[PDB]
Amino acid sequence: PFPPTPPGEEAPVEDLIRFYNDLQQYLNVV
Repeated sequence: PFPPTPPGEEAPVEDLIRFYNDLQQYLNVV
């Protein structure tokens, strides 16, 4: 499934960087 949930537009851009970090784990996590 997809554990990480994308941030809203109001969420700080830093959240987007973390999302990419968590998304990277998804690929390695498979």
